[PDB]
Amino acid sequence: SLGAKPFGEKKFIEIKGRRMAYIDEGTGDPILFQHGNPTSSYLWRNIMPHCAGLGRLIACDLIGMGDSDKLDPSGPERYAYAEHRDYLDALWEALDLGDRVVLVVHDWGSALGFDWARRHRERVQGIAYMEAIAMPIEWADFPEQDRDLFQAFRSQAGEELVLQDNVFVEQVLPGLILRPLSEAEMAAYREPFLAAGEARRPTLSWPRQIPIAGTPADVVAIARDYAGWLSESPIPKLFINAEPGALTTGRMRDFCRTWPNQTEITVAGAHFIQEDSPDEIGAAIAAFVRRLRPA
Ligand SMILES: [Br-]
Ligand SMILES: [Br-]
Ligand SMILES: [Mg+2]
Ligand SMILES: [Mg+2]
Ligand SMILES: [Mg+2]
Repeated sequence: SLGAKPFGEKKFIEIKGRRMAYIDEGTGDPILFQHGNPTSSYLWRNIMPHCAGLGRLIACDLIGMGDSDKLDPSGPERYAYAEHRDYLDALWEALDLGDRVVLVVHDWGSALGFDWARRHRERVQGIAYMEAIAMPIEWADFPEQDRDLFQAFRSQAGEELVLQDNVFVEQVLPGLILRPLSEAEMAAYREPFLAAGEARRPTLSWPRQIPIAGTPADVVAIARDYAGWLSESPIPKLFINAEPGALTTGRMRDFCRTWPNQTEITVAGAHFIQEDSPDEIGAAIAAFVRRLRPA
């Protein structure tokens, strides 16, 4: 169902001097849900229930996001993709996941998840993805409605737009959910970013990492690697498509449809589809896991 309550209480693990937060409920092989920008584990609160009894349900909060500690010093060079990966690789190692992990990913959680899978292919039982960064793109592939705003985040205007005005949280987030959110839901997303300044840096560093028109070259190279790999991987996949969707449309959606051993469903939503169609998403993920783990 819909609802504002979180799925569980956060547990914490020390990673490289910082405390990282995550939800971890149940037992069994892991079903790992990874949020992206400007969200946290809260994104999956109404989807995880569908997998009750199917595995150890885990949702990690990326460094500087959700209830995971903020990095200090922080500034323009902080919270880039490689730094997020360094922290997340360590947390996932610390979680003792074993070799039958089902990844459920979104946005930057998909770039991080796809990259981890390419590097630990034998430990990945299945991948469910939605509104993902499945390959490097061009501006022509970016949703028309926010193209100018995202070019702005990537310019020097970003510090004012995000560190001062918190536009990713206050405007982009609700602007890409079809239904109006309650105050409690909005409060959950605003919480890690209530403070003006560096506390909001993760939500500005992220759009500056999207692999568009070849920049930043480093993330473009990483996405090219996992795109090439996924397009050829026999690992079972669940493509949770969205209408109208946002990122995974046009060229990128056509490319994802060429991926092998994949099942697809379409749900109503723009980018943060978990807020619009949680039960349809959860049900398909549960059906996918039951197929992968015949009881
Ligand atoms: Br972003
Ligand atoms: Br570059
Ligand atoms: Mg500490
Ligand atoms: Mg906090
Ligand atoms: Mg398009």
